Amino acid sequence: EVVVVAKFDYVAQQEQELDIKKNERLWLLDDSKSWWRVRNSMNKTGFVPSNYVERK
Repeated sequence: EVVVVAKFDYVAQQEQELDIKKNERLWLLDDSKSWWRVRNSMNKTGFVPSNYVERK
């Protein structure tokens, strides 16, 4: 499993996106396009932009 941390807040605009807060711990499901699929601490999933998260 790969953990990434949110660099910035992101507000979901589409049902398949995920709301994230800066410094939130996330798990990376798919990094093969510019929408990255992530999972949060409560096992909700969705897409966030690649530039919003990084491996610490």
